[PDB]
Amino acid sequence: GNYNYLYRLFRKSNLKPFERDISTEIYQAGSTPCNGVKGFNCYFPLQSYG
Amino acid sequence: ASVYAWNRKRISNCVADYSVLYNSASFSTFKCYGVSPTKLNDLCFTNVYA
Repeated sequence: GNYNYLYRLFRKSNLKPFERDISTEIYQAGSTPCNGVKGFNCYFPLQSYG
Repeated sequence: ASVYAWNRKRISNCVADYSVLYNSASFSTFKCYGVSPTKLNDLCFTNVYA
């Protein structure tokens, strides 16, 4: 599996047309205070097709 | 049940508030495929299974 190719899994809002967004800050998916740490409802925002 | 004979619950005719599951941090995992867990509280379905 090739893990070099990436997609953003989730975002706080939709991209505008031709908007480019490279930021990798930890996504708060729920009530958890994520504080920049991986865990329950606290996710790295990119994913790979592998 | 034993995994060779897995046990299915029919869910029908009720409101599916998944938010208790979103906050159920005792889950050693809560993966989803095809759909994001946080989106589920916006949805509707004919039948649901567990």
